[PDB]
Amino acid sequence: LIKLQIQAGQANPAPPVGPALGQHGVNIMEFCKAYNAATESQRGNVIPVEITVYEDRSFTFALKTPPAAKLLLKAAGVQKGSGEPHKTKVAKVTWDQVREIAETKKADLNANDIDAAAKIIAGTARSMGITVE
Amino acid sequence: MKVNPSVKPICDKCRVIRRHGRVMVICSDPRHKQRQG
Amino acid sequence: SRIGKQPVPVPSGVDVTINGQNLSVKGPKGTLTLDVAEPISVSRAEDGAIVVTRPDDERRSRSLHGLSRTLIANLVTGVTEGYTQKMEIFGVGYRVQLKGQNLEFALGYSHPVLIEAPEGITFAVESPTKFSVSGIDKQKVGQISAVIRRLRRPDPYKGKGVRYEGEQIRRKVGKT
Amino acid sequence: AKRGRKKRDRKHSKANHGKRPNA
Amino acid sequence: MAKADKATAVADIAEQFKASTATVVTEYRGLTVANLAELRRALGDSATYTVAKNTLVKRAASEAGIEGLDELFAGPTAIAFVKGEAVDAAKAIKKFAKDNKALVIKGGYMDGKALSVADVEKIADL
Amino acid sequence: MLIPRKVKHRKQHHPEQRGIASGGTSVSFGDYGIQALEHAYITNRQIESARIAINRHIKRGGKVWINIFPDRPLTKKPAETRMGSGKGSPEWWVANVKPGRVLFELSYPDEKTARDALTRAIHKLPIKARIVTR
Amino acid sequence: NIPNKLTANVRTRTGKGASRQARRDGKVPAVLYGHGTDPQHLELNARDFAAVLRSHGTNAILTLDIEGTEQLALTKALDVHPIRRNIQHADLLVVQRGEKVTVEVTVLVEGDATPGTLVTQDANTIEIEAEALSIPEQLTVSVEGVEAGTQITAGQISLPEGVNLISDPELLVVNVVEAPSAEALEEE
RNA sequence: ACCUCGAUGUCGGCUCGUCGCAUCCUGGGGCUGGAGCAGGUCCCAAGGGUUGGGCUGUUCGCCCAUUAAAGCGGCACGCG
RNA sequence: GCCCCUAAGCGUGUGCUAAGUGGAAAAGGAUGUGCAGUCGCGAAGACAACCAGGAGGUUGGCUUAGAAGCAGCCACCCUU
Ligand SMILES: [Mg+2]
Ligand SMILES: [Mg+2]
Ligand SMILES: [Mg+2]
Ligand SMILES: [Mg+2]
Repeated sequence: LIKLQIQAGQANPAPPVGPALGQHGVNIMEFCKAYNAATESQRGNVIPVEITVYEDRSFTFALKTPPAAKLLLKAAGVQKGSGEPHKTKVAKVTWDQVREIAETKKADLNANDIDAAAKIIAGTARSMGITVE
Repeated sequence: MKVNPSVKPICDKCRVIRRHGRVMVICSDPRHKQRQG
Repeated sequence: SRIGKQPVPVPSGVDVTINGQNLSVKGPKGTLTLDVAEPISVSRAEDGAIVVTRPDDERRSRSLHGLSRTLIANLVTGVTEGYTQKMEIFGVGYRVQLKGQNLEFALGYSHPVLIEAPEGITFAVESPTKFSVSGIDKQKVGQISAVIRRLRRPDPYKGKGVRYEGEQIRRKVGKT
Repeated sequence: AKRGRKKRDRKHSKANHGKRPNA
Repeated sequence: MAKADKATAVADIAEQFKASTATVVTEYRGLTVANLAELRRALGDSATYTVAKNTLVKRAASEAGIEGLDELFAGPTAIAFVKGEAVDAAKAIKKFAKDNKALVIKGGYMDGKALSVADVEKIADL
Repeated sequence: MLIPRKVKHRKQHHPEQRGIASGGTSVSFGDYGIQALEHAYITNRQIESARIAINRHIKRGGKVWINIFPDRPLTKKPAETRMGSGKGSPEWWVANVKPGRVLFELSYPDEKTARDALTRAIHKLPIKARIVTR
Repeated sequence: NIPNKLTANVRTRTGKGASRQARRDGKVPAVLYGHGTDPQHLELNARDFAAVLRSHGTNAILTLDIEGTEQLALTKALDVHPIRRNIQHADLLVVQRGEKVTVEVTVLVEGDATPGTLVTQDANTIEIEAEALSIPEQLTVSVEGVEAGTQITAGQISLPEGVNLISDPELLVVNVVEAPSAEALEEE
C-alpha cells in the first residue's frame, strides 16, 4: 500500500509511478484510461491515488480527496511553496476558500467538524510557511 | 573478522561476550565481527 | 537461578532413578542418563517432579543451577517425545537420498558425499530435497544437523546449500 | 633493550628498597 | 508500571473521552493473550478499545459530567469507544454478551443521563 | 595554530611539571569542561587538533573556550650534530599543564552531544582527563 | 528556609596531621569563628555534610549540636579539592538568629530563546543580602523570544521579598548571541 | 665512549651453515565494494623451497628468460 | 627469609586472585569479580520473553531525475 500525489491532467508519468506500483504487478494501460475518465471532470485539481495492492494483481484506485499540501499551492496562487516556516509568505488565502477546501477534503481528514477540518490545513500551512487570514 | 586491540559494536543489536580468553561482539552483519587482539 | 528454582514436571510414563549426583530416566523413546554438578543437589519431590537446589549463591552455583535444570528437563523430555530436526535443500541439481541407514547427498560435487547415521539417531526423507533427523539426545541431534548444514559452503548469492526448516539466511545480489 | 629493561626492573624488588647501582 | 505510564494513561483516556461520542465499560479479566487479536485487531480501525487499572479511571472520569458513575466502577474496567457511529458498537457489545456470556454489562452514559442494563437495552435494539 | 605574537625571551629552561594546578580548576565560561589528571606538556598542534575535532563534531552551533595558550617554547637541536653548542632555536610551543586544571569548555546544549564531543577531543590529547559539569 | 540539623564534636588536636587522620576515617574539620567570638574547631561527618550539601548546599544554613549546645551557623566556602571532590575543610559563621547577612548565591537559566541563538552564562554567582533563613538557595532567570545581543544583567533578576542585591546592576550575567556559524567556529 | 690502539684485520664475492616470522609460495580459516576465474584485507602456520644471466667492486638497483618463490633480518652490517 | 634445595612456620583470624596475575610495560577497549556512595522503576505486578498496533494532513517544505521517516540543512507541528 502506498499513496502518491500524481497530477490529474497528466497521463502515464514514469518518474513518480513508473516503478512505484508497476513493479508490484499491476497493469497501467487500463489505469491510464480509468484515471483520465475521472480526472477530465475536474481538469484543475490534483488527485492523489491510494495504491492498494491485491492478491490477484487486481487494482481498484481509491478516488480520495485532493491533497491539502497541494491545495495550499492553489490557495496561495503559487505552485512552489515557501523556503522557511513562519519566516516567509507567498500570498493570503480567504476563510471562505479555506472552508471550501475543508468541505471538499471532509472524506480524507481525521477531523469531525468544519472547524477542525480547516484547522488541520491551517497547521499544514503553518508548517509549510503560510498563514490564513 | 577484524582483529584489533580495541573493539566496539557497529551494529545496533550487539552483545559483547567474553570468550575463552578474548572478547567478541555478535551481530548478524558479518562485517561487524571483531575480536580483541 | 530463575529457571533452576522452578520444578521439573515429570510425565506419568517415566521412571526416574536418582543415585547421588548421577541420575537416570526411562521412558517410551528409550533410556538416558546424566550427572549433575557437585555443588547442586537433585531431589525427587513428593509429587514425582525433580528439583535442583544450591547451598550457596556464588557465581558457580548461580550459573550451574539453571544449566542442570534445563539439562534434566531436556533429558526427561527426550525419552517421552524425542527431538526431530527437519531440513531442506535449495539449488538446482542438488539431491539427497536415503541408502539403508545412511544418507547420500549430491550437491554439485564431482562425487557424492555420504553421512553414516550414528547410534541413537535416525534419518528420514519426504522429498528429494526435504529430509529430517530424529533422536533422543538433543546435543547429538543438533551436532548432526550442524554437520549436515555445514556440509556445503554457505552461498548467499544464490542460497545453494543446506538449510533448516525455518532457516532464513542472508542473500546478496550479483549485478552481473 | 631487553637487557637494560630487566636490569632496571629488578631494582623494583622489595628486597633492595627500590635502589640499585647503574640505574 | 511506571509513574510516567500512570500519568500518560490518564491523559490518553481523557483524550479518548473528549474526542469520542460515547464510551462503554466492560470486564475483560479472564481472557488469555490469543484473544486480543479477534479483539483489537478488527476494532481499532474504526472503533477503539483501551484497558488500564482502576486507580486511573477514577482520575480520568473526573473531567466531564459523568460523576454519577462513581459507584459504577466496581471491578476492572475496559473502555470501548467508536470514532464514527455508535449504534454499531452498541449492537456489537450487546451481542457479545450473549455470544460469550462472560462480558458483564453495567450501563453507559448518554446526554448526561446514566443508563442501566435495562435502559441501555431500550436503545441498543433501535 | 596558536603562537605568541611576541616573547621577551627566546629560550627557556624546560618549565617544570609537578604539583597540582592552583588556578583554572573549576569551569567558568562553559557548562561542560575537560579536566586533566597527568602533568605533561601540551603542544599547539595537539590544541589545534582538539579544537578542529570539537568544531567538526559540533556543527551549526555551540561555542568552545580554550583556557590554555601555548607560550612556553621548546627547542630542537640540529638534525645529526654532536653534543655541545649554543642552545637550539625554539621549535615548538607548549603550555605547562598540571592536574586539576581545565583546558577546554563547551556550551553545546544537548548533554550527550557535548559529552561525545569532549570524548572525541580528549582522545586527541596525550594525557588522561575527565569531564566535569558546572 | 528550614534549618538542617547536624552533630559535631570539638576536635582535640589540630594541624595537618589531625586533619588527615580525621579525613581517613570519613570526617571533616571545620571552624566556627562566628562574629568576633572565640573560635571553635569542630568535626563533622563527611557523608552527612555531603548529603546536606547536595540536598540544599551552596551556602546552606545549618544547625550544630555541639555537646548538646545548639547553634545556628552559615557556610562561607568549601574548597573541596583541585582534583578530587570531597569536603576537606569547611568554615562556618554564626547567624545570630536572624541577623542580615550578605553571601553568594548560584544563578541558573531556565528557558528557551529563539532557535538561531545561543545563551552563555558569564557569571554563576550573585551577591545577595538577606536574613539567615530567608537566604534563597538558588536564583532563576528566564529567556523566551529575546533576540540576539539581549544582555541580561544581575539587576534585571527578580528577587523575592526581603532580598537585596549587593553587586552593581551592570554585571552581565547572561548573554544571548546569534548561533555561531561554521565559519565563526573555524575562525577562532 | 663503558673492556679493547705492549693489534678485536675493515666492504663485497666463493665454500659452510644456524635461528625468528613483521610469511613470497605451498596449508587452513573470517570479511569482501567475493556472480565464477582472477583479486583486496586480516588471523594461525617456519616442515620445505625461495633460479640462470648482462651493467657496474659493488651492497643496493635496472633489464632479459622463467618460476607456486625468485622474502625480510640476527649470528663481530655471520663466516680471511 | 621460614615447601626442596637453604638454617627457619606445607604458622593462626578476616577478605581478594582463575589470569600462574604472582614471576616486565603504555594509549585505548571491555555485561570478570568484592565493597561502599548515588539515581529511574517496582506486588498500584518491576525488566526480558510472548502477542496486537505502530496512521491522516504528508511525499513537511529547501535540496534535488531524487529525500516519501531514515546522503544533506530548517524548524521539528494539528487530528485519530
Ligand atoms: Mg695482548
Ligand atoms: Mg605469523
Ligand atoms: Mg612435522
Ligand atoms: Mg655472474
